[PDB]
Amino acid sequence: DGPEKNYEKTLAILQIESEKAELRLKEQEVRRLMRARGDGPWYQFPTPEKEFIDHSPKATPDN
Amino acid sequence: PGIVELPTLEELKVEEVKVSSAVLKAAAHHYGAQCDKTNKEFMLCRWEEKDPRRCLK
Repeated sequence: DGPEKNYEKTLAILQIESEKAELRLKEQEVRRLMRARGDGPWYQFPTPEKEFIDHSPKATPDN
Repeated sequence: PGIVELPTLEELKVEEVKVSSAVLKAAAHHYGAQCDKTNKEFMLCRWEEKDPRRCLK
């Protein structure tokens, strides 16, 4: 087919691989930041459930 | 932290009922029928404001 086919295919491959490398580095940074200070979706460690707390009036008023 | 604010003995002074438990239980039902409104107000303030110092009156 000629040299331009291989040339532009190589350009497309290089663009894909460079984008993948940048995405992997960004993913590493995102994971590190979330694990250090969990405020995104990931690394959300559990917490006791709020809905299982009694709020009805009880025997002792000092609650 | 901050110090705790609690009232003095003059604020806690009242004419206590020097009445035994058998006497109270004998007069229990009529005391619960006649003095009901003040008692229910005190229980409402105690169960709303958990602090006992807000209900001395």
